[PDB]
Amino acid sequence: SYITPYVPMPCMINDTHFLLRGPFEASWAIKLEITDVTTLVVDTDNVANPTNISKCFANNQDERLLGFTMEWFLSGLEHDHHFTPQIICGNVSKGEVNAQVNITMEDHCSQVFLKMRRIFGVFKNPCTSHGKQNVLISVSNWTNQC
Ligand SMILES: *[C@@H]1O[C@H](CO)[C@@H](O)[C@H](O)[C@H]1NC(C)=O
Ligand SMILES: *[C@@H]1O[C@H](CO)[C@@H](O)[C@H](O)[C@H]1NC(C)=O
Ligand SMILES: *[C@@H]1O[C@H](CO)[C@@H](O)[C@H](O)[C@H]1NC(C)=O
Repeated sequence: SYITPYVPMPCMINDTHFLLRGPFEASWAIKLEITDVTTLVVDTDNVANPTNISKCFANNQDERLLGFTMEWFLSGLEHDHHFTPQIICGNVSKGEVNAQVNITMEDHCSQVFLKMRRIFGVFKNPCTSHGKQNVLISVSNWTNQC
């Protein structure tokens, strides 16, 4: 198989906060926050799916590298046709997160949890408890958190 060079540096803050530092020691990092807080609402222009979630990082600088990193992150989930979480892009210029990933479905939550447990290791399972669950994806600055 082919080996991608755009592998981030993972670092887990806590059971609900995770960072993927951009490859080659980038000055940025993808921030992943597991939270039941809904910040975004369906709009005619912001609906996305796993296949074009990269379009939630359009106005960002080094958008190519961001797309490569998100591609690495979603390997094994985007190819799955039974992994259909609602994804809402956000207006980063208005202070909103880059993407909101609806993981309310027990199976979608389970898939995301297992991918992140392969990446970061053991942490609290968010799908045990029911109710709304989201993964907020944003781009933050690297301040040597780890
Ligand atoms: C996890 O880390 C974030 C970021 O530092 C912090 O704001 C939050 O309070 C922490 N959450 C818990 C459950 O301690
Ligand atoms: C992603 O593709 C779907 C159709 O497959 C479309 O509805 C949506 O607008 C696309 N996402 C973006 C951000 O353009
Ligand atoms: C997430 O999905 C659930 C059911 O699939 C739905 O009730 C909820 O409204 C969705 N979130 C948003 C912001 O639409």
